[PDB]
Amino acid sequence: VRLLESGGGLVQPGGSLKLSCAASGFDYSRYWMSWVRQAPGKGLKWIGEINPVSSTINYTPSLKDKFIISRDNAKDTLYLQISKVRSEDTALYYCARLYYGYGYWYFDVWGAGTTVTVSSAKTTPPSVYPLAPGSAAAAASMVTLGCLVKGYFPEPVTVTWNSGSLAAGVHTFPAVLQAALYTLSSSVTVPSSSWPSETVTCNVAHPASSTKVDKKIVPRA
Amino acid sequence: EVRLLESGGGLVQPGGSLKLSCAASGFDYSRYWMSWVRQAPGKGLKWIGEINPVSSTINYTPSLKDKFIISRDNAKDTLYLQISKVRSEDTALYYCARLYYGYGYWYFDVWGAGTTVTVSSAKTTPPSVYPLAPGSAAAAASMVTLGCLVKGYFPEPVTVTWNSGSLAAGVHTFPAVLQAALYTLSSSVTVPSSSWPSETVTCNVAHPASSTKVDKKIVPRA
Amino acid sequence: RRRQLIRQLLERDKTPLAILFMAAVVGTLVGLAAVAFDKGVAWLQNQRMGALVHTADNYPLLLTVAFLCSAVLAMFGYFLVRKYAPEAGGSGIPEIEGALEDQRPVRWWRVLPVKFFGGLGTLGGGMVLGRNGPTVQIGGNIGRMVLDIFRLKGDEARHTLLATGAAAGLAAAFNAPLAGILFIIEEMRPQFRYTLISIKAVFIGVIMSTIMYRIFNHEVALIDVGKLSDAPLNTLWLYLILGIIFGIFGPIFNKWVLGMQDLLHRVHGGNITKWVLMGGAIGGLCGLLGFVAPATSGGGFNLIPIATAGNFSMGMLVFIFVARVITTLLCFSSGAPGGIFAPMLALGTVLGTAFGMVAVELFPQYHLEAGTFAIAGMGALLAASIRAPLTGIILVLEMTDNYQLILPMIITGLGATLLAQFTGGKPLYSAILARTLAKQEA
Amino acid sequence: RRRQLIRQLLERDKTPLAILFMAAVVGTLVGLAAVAFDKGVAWLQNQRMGALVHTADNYPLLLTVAFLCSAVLAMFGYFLVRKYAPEAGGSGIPEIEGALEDQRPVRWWRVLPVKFFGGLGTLGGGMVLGRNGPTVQIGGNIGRMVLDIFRLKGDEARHTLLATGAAAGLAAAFNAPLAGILFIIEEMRPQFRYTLISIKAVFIGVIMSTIMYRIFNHEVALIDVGKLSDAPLNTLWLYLILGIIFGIFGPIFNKWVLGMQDLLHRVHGGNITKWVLMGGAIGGLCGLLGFVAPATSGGGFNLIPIATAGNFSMGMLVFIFVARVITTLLCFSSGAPGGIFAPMLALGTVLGTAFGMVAVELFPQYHLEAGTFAIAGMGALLAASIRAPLTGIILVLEMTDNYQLILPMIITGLGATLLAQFTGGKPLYSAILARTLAKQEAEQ
Amino acid sequence: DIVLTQSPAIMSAAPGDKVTMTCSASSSVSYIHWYQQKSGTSPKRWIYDTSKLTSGVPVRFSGSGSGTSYSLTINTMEAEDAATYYCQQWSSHPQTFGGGTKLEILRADAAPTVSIFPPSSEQLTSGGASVVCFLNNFYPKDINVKWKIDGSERQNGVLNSWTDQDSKDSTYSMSSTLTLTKDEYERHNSYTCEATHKTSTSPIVKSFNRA
Amino acid sequence: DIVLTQSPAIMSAAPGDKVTMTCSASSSVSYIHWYQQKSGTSPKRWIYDTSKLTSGVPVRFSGSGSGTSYSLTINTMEAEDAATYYCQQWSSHPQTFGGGTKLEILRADAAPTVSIFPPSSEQLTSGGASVVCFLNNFYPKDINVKWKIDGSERQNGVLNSWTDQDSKDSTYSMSSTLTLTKDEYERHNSYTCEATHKTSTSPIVKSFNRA
Ligand SMILES: [Br-]
Ligand SMILES: [Br-]
Ligand SMILES: [Br-]
Ligand SMILES: [Br-]
Ligand SMILES: [Br-]
Ligand SMILES: [Br-]
Ligand SMILES: [Br-]
Ligand SMILES: [Br-]
Repeated sequence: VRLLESGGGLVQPGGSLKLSCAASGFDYSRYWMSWVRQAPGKGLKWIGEINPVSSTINYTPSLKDKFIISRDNAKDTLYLQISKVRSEDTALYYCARLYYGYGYWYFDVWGAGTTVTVSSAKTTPPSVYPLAPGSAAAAASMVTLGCLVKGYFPEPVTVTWNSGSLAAGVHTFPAVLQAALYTLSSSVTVPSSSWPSETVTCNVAHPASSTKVDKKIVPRA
Repeated sequence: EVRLLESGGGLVQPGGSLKLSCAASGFDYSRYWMSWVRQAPGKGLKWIGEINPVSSTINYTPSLKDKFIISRDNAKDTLYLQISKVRSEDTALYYCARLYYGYGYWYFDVWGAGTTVTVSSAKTTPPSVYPLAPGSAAAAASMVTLGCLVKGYFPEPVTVTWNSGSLAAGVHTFPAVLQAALYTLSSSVTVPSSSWPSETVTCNVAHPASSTKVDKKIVPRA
Repeated sequence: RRRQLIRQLLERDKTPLAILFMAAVVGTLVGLAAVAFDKGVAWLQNQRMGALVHTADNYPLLLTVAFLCSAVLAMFGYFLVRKYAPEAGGSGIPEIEGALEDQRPVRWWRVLPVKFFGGLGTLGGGMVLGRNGPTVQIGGNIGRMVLDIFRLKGDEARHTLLATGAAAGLAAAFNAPLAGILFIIEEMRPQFRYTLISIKAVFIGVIMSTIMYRIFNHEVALIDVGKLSDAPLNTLWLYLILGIIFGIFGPIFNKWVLGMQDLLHRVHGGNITKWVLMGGAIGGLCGLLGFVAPATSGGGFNLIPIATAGNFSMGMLVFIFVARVITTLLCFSSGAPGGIFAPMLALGTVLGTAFGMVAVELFPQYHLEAGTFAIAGMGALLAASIRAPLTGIILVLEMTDNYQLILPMIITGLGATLLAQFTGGKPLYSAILARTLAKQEA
Repeated sequence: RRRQLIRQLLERDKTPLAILFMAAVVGTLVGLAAVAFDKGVAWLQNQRMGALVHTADNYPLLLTVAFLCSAVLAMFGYFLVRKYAPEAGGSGIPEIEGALEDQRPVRWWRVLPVKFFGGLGTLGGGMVLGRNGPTVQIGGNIGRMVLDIFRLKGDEARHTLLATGAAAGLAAAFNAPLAGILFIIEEMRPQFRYTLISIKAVFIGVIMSTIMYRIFNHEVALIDVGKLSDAPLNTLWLYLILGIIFGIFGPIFNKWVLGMQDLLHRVHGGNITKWVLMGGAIGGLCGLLGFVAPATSGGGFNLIPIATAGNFSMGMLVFIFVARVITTLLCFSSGAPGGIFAPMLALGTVLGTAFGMVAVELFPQYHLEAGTFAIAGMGALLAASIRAPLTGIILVLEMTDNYQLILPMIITGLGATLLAQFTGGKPLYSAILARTLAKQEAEQ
Repeated sequence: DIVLTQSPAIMSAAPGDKVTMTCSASSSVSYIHWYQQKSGTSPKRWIYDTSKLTSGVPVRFSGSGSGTSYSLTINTMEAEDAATYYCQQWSSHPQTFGGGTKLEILRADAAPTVSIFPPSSEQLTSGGASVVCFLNNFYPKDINVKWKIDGSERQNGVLNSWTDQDSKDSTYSMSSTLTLTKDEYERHNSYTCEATHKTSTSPIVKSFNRA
Repeated sequence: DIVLTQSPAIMSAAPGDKVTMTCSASSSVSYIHWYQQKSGTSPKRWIYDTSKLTSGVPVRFSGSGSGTSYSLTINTMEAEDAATYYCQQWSSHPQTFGGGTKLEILRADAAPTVSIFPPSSEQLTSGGASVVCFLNNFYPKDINVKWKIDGSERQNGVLNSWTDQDSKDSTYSMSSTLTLTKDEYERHNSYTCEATHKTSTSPIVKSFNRA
C-alpha cells in the first residue's frame, strides 16, 4: 500500500503546475483522497479532498480556481493543479488517503511528498565532488568518507551510499542557500578494513532535473 | 468500449520462443477467465488454453508439456502466452478471448483483433516494386487498368494503397504467393480513360518488416 | 404439559412427503406464470413505444396515440375484473390473507385468467402498479388449483399450498427468495393464531419458482445501484431521523389509499360502465405522463438508480414524489389489478435521495453520499404503511446488495414502524381486509 | 369467528411502549455483555500463547504448559457450573427454549455469573466451543433479570424480553442482526402453539445489541472471504447433491452427541469430582492439540477462510474433518459451558470444500471454484443437525456477503434438511430439551 | 474429444433468401454457440445456448437443434450476412469449434475484364521478366487461365491468385503471373493470355507483342 | 475554522520521564487524531479517535481529553520517540491541524569526531575550493567551529549546517564548509578547523597541509 506523488519542482511566479499522486496496494476507488501541504519548516495545512466518483470536491478558503483536484481511477492517480502561484505555495505537498474510526475522519496513509519551489531562478543539476581523506592515513578503526553536492536548484536531492548498503554511518547535512543555489555534504563512516578494499560510491540524485550522479570515493595519491 | 488488444507475434525461427501479450481495456479484467485461441491460415479455430482470475487453474488443450505457458498480470490488465519449441504448426493468427456463459455452457464472449506468428527460417527481405502500365499498342477503352507488382518480400504483409488511398474505389490487391521463401503480389486499379495519363496515378507500397516505404509512379510506356 | 411437550418435540418437523412433492409443483407453475406475466407486460409497453414511432411527428397525434393505447388496454382490465372476478381488483394480497383465515374464497378457475390478462392490461399501459399483487394472488390460486386437482386433504395441505404459492409468487416477482419466505412468516400468515403452514414446504416452493425465474431472466437484474459507501457510527442518528419522517407519513398515506378508494367509488357508484370508462382515463393518463415526464408514471424501477446515483436535482425529486403520490393513489384506489408494493419502493427511494442531499450540505464532516439514504428509505414505506419491515429490509437487501448498509436500513425501518404505531396507523393490507370484511356483514 | 377477526385485524401491531423501551435496554446490556465475553476469551487465549513462548525451547515442557493451562481453565469452568448453576452446561439454547415453553426457569442470579466465567474458562482454554450458546443463554437471563428487576407483568413481556435477550444475544455473537431475529422466529419460539413475542421489540433489542458490538469491533470482520465467483444454472444440481450428503450425515451427527453424552456420563456418573477432572483432561487435550495441530482445536473460525480459498490439501481437509468431528463431540457432549454452533460452521465449510475439490476435477467444463461449495456447506450442518436452515442461510449470508450464491446456499440447505427429516432424524435443540424434560419426571 | 463438422463447407445464396447451415457432433452435445467471422475482423459471438441471439444480432438469425445435430438459419439473407459461421461447443471438456461454413453472396454471372502487362523496364534491368494478367470482376469464381508464348502452351513459372468475393460488386478477380529470366523472355515475341469461363465458349484472349 | 493550539512548541526530556503534550481548540472538538513526523519523513497516523492507537504504535503512548482540552502522553518516553507531533480534528469542516510539539531528547554527553577534507581534484578543475570539516555524533548541540588558515583566523565564506537529533543515539552532527577561489586556495598551505565542545576544554583541531 503505497502513495507516490510527483510533478513538483520549479514554477514561475503567477504560473501553474499539475502535481500527481500514483496509488498502488489498495482499491483506489472506494477511497477519498486528499492533499495536505507543509511549507519548509512550518506545520501541516489541508488543501482539499475529493470522493471516489469525483462527484464531491472540497477545498480550503481559496479563490476562484487556485486549487483544482482531479482524479483518474482508471489510472489510480490523484491530481492537483495550483495556478496564479505565489510564494505561499512553495511547500511540500502530501497526498493522503482518508478514512474514519467512529466517523470523525483522519488522514490514513500519507504519501512521501513532492516539493514545489516558486522562484524565478533556473533548474540547475548538481556537481558531485568526492571527499576522501588527505594523504595522511591517520587510520583509526574507522575511516570517514564524504561527498560534496554543490550548485543545484531547486530542492531537494537524495544522497545514498552503496545504494543503501551502507545505511548506518551516514549523515546528510541540510542544504544551504547562496546566490540562489543549494549545497550539501554527506558523511559516511566505515571500517578501515572495508576501504579502500571495497568500493565506496555515493549516489546523488536530483529529480528536478532527472539527474543522478554516482560518484565513487577514490583515495588520493 | 470493451477492447482486447494483443501483440507480440512476428517472425520466429523454428525451435525458438515468443511471448504474446493481450492487453485489456473497458472492463474489470479480473473476475473474468481469459483464453487463447489460434487459427492457422486456411483452417478453423483451435483452442489453446484458459486461465481463471486468481490464476489458480490453468487449462491447456491436449498438446505436450511446457509447449504452452498461459499467465495473466491482473495488476497490468494483460494476458500472456508463451509458446516454446516453435514448429511450422505454430504459424497462425492468435486470438485473445474473454470467457463467459449463459445457462452455464461456456462461450467465447468478446474476441480481440489477433496477432500473427510466422515460423520460418526465411530471412526478412524488402519488396521490389514494379509498375504495370499497359503496352504501347494499348487498346484504349473507356476504363484503363493499371497495377504494380510487389515482388520477392518476406514476411507478410505489405500494404498497397493508390494516391494515398483516395482511389479506394475499383481497387483490388491479390493474395501474395510464396515461392522459394519469398512472397509476391500485385495490385490493380481501374480509372477512367480521362484520368490517366492526364493526372498522376501512384502506387504506395509499405513493407514495414523491412522499414520499406516506396511510392512508384505508373507512367505510360514507349 | 410436560408429557404433551416431550411427545411433540421428539416428533417435530415431519411434513408429509405428499405435501412436499406437491410444493415443488406449485412453484414451478407460479414461476412460469410469473415469468409469462412479465414478458407480457414488457411486450405491450414496447408496442406503445414502437407505435409512438410511426406517429413521431404530429406531437398532438403522438400525445393521443399513447392516450388511446393505454386507455384501451386499461379498460380491458377494469372490465375483465368487474365482469368475471371482482375480488381480483386491486392487489389481491388482502384477499389471500383473507383466504388463509378461512374468511374468503379461492376461485382459481376465475381469478387466474382475470388477474393474468387483467394485469397485462393495466401494467402494460404503464400504470403506477407493480407485478407483485398480481403474481402473489395468481400464485396462491395456483397452489389452490393443484390441491383440488390432486384432492389432497387437510387444513395443513390447504394452508401450506396456498402459502408456498403466494411466497414463490413474490419471489418470482422480485427475484427475492428470502423476501419470499419472509412475507409468509411476517405478514401473510394467520396473525392471531397458530397455523400449520409448513415452512419447509414454502421453501421448496420458493426455490422452484426462483429457479424458473433465473431460467428466463438471468445475467440481468431489476435494480442495479453500484456499491455505495459505508455508514460511520457517528452517522446512524441521521437514519433515525429519516425513519421518523417515514413513521408519520406512512399512516397519512394509508388514510389516502383507504380514503380515495371510497371517493373513486362515488364516481361510478359501482357501475361497470361508469367504472371501466373511468379507469380508461386513469389508464390513459398514465400512458400520456409516461412520455411527457415518464418518472411520474410506470412501476418506478427506472428512476431508482437515476435517483440513488444522485442524478436528480432537489426540485425534480420534489416533483417526482408528489406527482407519484397522486398517480399511485389513482391507480390502486381505482381497483385496477396491480400491486402498490413496487410503486412505494420508488416512493421511499425518491424520499431517501432527498433527505440524502440535505444531509450532504449540512454535514461535509460526515463525507456523505445521498445514495445511502435512498437505500435506507427504499423499504421504509413498506415498513410504515404495509408494516412488514423484516420483509421490506430483506427485500431491498436482496435487490440492491449493499449489505454494508444493513445497519442504517434496520434503523430507518424501525424508525417508521415505530412512529407509525405511535401516530395511529394500520397494516394497510389488514386495513383493507378489515374493510372488505366489514361490508361482508353489512 | 368473522367478527372477532375484524376486531383483531384493526388492533394489529401495537406493542406497548413499556415493552419497546425495555427492549432497548436489554439489547444494550446483552450487547456490552457479549462484547466483554468476547474480549475475555481473547485475553486468556493470548496469555496462554505468551506462556508457550516463555518455554519455546524445552519442547516437552512446552507440551506440558500447553496442557495444564487448558486443563485448569477447563476444570474451573466445569466446576463453576456444577457448584452454582447446572443448566448452564453445554449450549444453553435448549434451556432458553424450555423457558419459552415455561418448563425450565431463568435463574439469572446464578447463571449470568456461571455461564460467563464458565465459558471464559472453556473457551479461553481453546476447547472446541462457540460464543453463541453462551451469549444466547446469557442474553436470555439478561432479559429475565430486567423483567424481574422492573417487575413487568404479563405473558407478552416475559416472552418478548426473554426472546429479545436470546436474539440480541446471537446478533452480537456473530455481528449478525437479521440472523438473530430469524433465529427466534424460525427456531427459538414455541413451535406447537401461538405466541405474543412482539417482533418489533426483538428488533429494537437486536439494533442496540449490534450497535454496541459495532462500537468495539469495526474495521475487522469475523470472516473475510472476499467476492467469489457466481454459480451457473447448470451447476445447481451439484449443490443439491452436496445437500443430500449433508442430509444423511446430519442425523448421524445428532446420534453421536447424545450417545457421547451417555458414554461420557459413564465416566463420572454424576460424581462432581470425576467430572471436573474429566474436564481438565478434555480441556488440556485441546490446549495441546491447539499447539501441535491447531486446525483440530479451537472454535474453528480461523480455518474457515483458509479452507474456502483452497489452501488445504484434500488430504488435510480429510484429517481436519475427522479430527474436528472427534474433538467437537469430546468438548460439547462433555457438558463444558459453550456452544456447538460455531464448530458446526467449520465442519460444514471443511466438508463442502472437499466436495468442491472433487467437483472441480470431475467437471472442468463447469469452471468451478471450490470455494463456492464451501460457502454452501457452511450453513449446511446447521440445516441437517439443528434443522434451522433459514437461519444458517441468513447467518452465512450475513457473515460472508456472497449473495450471488443465494440459490446454491438455499438449494444445499433444503437438500440437507429434507434428507435429514426423511432418514429419521431429530432437531438437536429439541431432542435435548426432550431428554432433559424426560428426566425432570422419570425420576418420579 | 468431441468433433464438430459444419456441413455446407462453402455456399452461396441470393439476398432476401433462406440460408441454413449445420453443426453435427461425434458424441452428443448440449447448447452450441456460433460465431460470425468476416475476413480481417475478430470472430463475433453470434448465437449462444443452442438458440439465443446476441445483442445486436438482427432477428433474421436463429438456431435450433438437439443432442448431436444443431443448425443455424437466416430468414431472408442480406449482403452483410456473407461471412463464415463457426459453431463451437463446451458441453464437454475440452471445447471444440467446427471447420467453418463460408457464406457467399450469389449474383448474376459476369465475365472477366482481362488486362495483360509487359514486364517493366525496371524489372528487366534487374534481370527478371514477369508478365502479369488481370482477370477482373466475374461470377462464378471457377475459371481457367492459359498462357501462350509465340502461340504455344506454357505451364511453367505461372502462378495464379484469386481474391475473395468483393464487397461492392460481390464478384471475383484472379491474377496470373508468368515469370521468366530476362534471357528467356527476349527469345520470344508473342505473349498471349487466355481466359476460359462459364459465360462463353470463346475465351477472352489478350496479348501483346514486343515488336 | 477551528484553530488548534499545541501547548509546548518544543520540549526536552530524558528517556524514562513521562512526557505529556496538550492540544487545545478555539471551539469544542471531539475525537481528535495525532500524527507523528520524525525528521525527513512523512507524517504517520499515530493516535486516532482521541485515545486509540494505530496498529504498531507502542503501548507506551496514550491519548485523552474532551471539549477543548486534549493531550497525548508518553509513559516512560524512549529515545526513538523524538519527533514533532501534530494533532488534527474533523468534527467541524474544514478539518484543521495543530502546529506541532517538537519532542527533544536529553542524553549523556558525547564528543565530536572531527574529519577534515581538502578540495577535490575535480573541484579545482572548475576554479572553486571548498574545504569541508565534519563534526559527527556530539551531544549537546552547542558546538563552536573555527577556521584557521596558516595560523590566521578566517570568517568570510564559512557556512555551517547541523543535522536533526538522530532517532536512535540522540546525537547531533554538523559540517562546516569554507569556500575560496582556486587562486586564493593556492596562495596558502596549512588549513585547520578547530572544534570546541563541552566534552573537552582543549578544542579538537584537525588540520592538513597543502604540501
Ligand atoms: Br387491494
Ligand atoms: Br407490486
Ligand atoms: Br414491478
Ligand atoms: Br401489492
Ligand atoms: Br446443551
Ligand atoms: Br457456538
Ligand atoms: Br464462536
Ligand atoms: Br450453541
